[PDB]
Amino acid sequence: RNLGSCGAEDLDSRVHPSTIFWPTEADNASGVPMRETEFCTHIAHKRECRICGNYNSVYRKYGLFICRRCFKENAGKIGFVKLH
Amino acid sequence: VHIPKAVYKAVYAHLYENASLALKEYWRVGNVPGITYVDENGKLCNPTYLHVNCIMQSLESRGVVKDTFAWRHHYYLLTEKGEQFIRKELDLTDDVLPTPYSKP
Amino acid sequence: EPKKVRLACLKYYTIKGDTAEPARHADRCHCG
Amino acid sequence: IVRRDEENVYYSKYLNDCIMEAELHEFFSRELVDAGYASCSLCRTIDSICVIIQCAEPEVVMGDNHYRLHKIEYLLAGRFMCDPKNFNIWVDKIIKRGLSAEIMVDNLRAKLEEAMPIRRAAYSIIRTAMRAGAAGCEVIVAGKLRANKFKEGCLISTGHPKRIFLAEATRHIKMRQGVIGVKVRIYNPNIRGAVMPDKIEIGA
Amino acid sequence: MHQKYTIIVVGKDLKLVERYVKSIVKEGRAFGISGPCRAPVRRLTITTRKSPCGEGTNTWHRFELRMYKRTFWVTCGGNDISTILSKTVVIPGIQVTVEVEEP
RNA sequence: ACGGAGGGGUACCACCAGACGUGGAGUCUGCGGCUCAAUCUGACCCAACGCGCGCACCUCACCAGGCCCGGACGCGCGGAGGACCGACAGCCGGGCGCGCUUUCGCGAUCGCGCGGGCGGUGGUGCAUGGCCGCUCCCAGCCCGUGGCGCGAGCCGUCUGC
RNA sequence: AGGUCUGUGAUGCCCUCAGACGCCCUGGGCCGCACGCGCGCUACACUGGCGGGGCCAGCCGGCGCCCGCGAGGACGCGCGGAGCCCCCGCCGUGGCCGGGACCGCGGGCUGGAACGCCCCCGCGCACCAGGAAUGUCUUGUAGGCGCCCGCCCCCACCGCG
Ligand SMILES: [Zn+2]
Repeated sequence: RNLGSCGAEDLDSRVHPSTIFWPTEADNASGVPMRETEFCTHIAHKRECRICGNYNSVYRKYGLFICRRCFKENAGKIGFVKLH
Repeated sequence: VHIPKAVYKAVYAHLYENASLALKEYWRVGNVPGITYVDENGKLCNPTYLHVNCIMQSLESRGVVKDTFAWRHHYYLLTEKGEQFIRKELDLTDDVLPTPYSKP
Repeated sequence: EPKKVRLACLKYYTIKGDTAEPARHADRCHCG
Repeated sequence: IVRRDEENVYYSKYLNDCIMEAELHEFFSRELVDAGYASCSLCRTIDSICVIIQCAEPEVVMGDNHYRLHKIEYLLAGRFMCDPKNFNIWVDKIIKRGLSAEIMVDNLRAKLEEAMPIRRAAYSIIRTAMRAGAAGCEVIVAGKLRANKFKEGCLISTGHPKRIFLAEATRHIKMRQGVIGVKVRIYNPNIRGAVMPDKIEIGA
Repeated sequence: MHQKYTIIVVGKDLKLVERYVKSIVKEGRAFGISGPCRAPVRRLTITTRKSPCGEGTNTWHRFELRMYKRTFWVTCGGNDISTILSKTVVIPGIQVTVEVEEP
């Protein structure tokens, strides 16, 4: 299909090549381009606790990215202290 | 699955030189920022996560290295059997020794 | 699920080792 | 008068390094248990971090001329993407092992997995602590055997003084029948020469 | 020579962060290092349910982490980069008490 | 332990004296019931029902349909005289070399079976650890020596202020 | 035998494992409605509604110019805080200028994609202080008034303050 296409009059409607605004969160995977054609073509953020691979109930405040449940266990070492 | 030989050799060399692979738990599309390879590409091209993950699994299952997982990062370490096997695939001689033995 | 045939020495498009060649429409190795 | 997004880098730079550490604690606990690791730290150097550790058996952690320690040294570098060589771990030693909860709990866990039952191990541990100058210990073992506790002397369990004097630890044991939850708590009222409140003296 | 350099101290614990400045000012006894500005405390706050399953009376943990910081921009170019290293060595080694120098 | 038994005390999660309210309407939300292919599930007096930290796709288990092996490691048989893997063009397909119809390409990264895995928001919270809730917005709980009882137990640990 | 195996490289035993409960892609659903109630929000007006004006907070905090009625939009740089309330007028006991549910054209924002959210013109539902019953509260307290954070591509009648 590399030697085919649509009408020119329709091509004017092509989506603006301006890069998409829906990226994927990387806490720290090199951004690089059969089943490969659509293994995970759908693009969406996948923010998740950097401890447990769980995408539910994650704090993004201050750039933590820690599950609320897994927060209590490590809070003591992380520095947070329970007073007042 | 059809993993290139250049990737095999690159990973082996990186392992022996560093004695340590610090890998991330991933299974989607994406290349590794560390190890690298060149196949008439003009610029060293990095490997894909699926390839290296399968290679690491095979190696560890064969008893060449051991691992810890911590959280979100497979840490690997090659055993004596490791040094005794990579040197063969890199086609090395017993005299050579991993870098870390040389005052890190 | 396409099938395959046992390979034969047909690439010899000549009559005495004359290397004639290095099929419906045209096509090149790979897609280009 | 001042801009609030400049100091945000310094504030956010200090917080990242805090988490950078806890992962170290977890990893050491999963790896250098053999040497009974206790705790770690950090000291952001010019081009690296001067992490020092505390393990009761210093010899086990390091290898021939610290060879395995060197091995570990490179590993961390790639994980944090720091330059090797600049990494400079340090190794320390703990003197009063009968005053730390974690080494005792790890030894006790290993002993339990040596087929020996709870009673002997718990009494060995409490004897080891008391003979090491401790006001008291408390061993709790919970699992498929309920809760069978053992205790010797006086402990406090409420108030601000608890977090500084009392030191607790916990573990999990994967046994064929299930899981054996085990924890330990030690109350040393002479830590670092700190005066416990409502502790008075009068002279002649 | 002269660089209009700056000194910044960042940390969490009030005890060390207050003791360390005393040593610094000792070391700057003769180089003119003076009082530090003490910024308002950056009291970070987080709240969370105490129950992993959300049963019973709704209760809430309240953890907070403060970020004390002090600044000794006094040196500026008053000192040379030669002893700016000397400034950074005679000072005590505290395990966690991050610092950074900029002009 | 209980008592529509007595005596001492105590508390705006009890009352006296007051205040402000809800239940009456419209509406946000959750909970049962009905409906659908599905309307995913946990909890039901205090001690379930803006609570399991904001559901167009993911979140997501549920319904209609479709790609891939991403089957480690050992043993037996086969394999470069060719193991496995991709593709321009035309049709059917929501689309994909998904399938078919011709014919090119790639080369051991293996293929079949037997052992043996990894994985899984699948089940039992009446198999368990950990963490919370409640008893508890309480004032109570026990040790060594000694004494009393065959003994379970009692005194210590108070019918005073 | 309160809740949690559906928070986790926490886990025993069961069930699934090449037409998959694995991982991924396109759609739909979790919002669907004769009805019962639980925490809340808006009101039933003159101790008030509308217009113009003056003005002071704290957890803390980002602004200029130009188009557009408004929501919003193109540029360029580091700079900065409210409702109640007080003053002057209109309305004049009429379900009326109280009330803003519901509905019809239209203009914009996020996003690959509106079923999501804002602004403008028009229509203007019940509601005349709420039965049996029931909840909370003693000083900067109840009550009234507004302002920031959380999850968040957009949105707060919610929760923490
Ligand atoms: Zn977590």
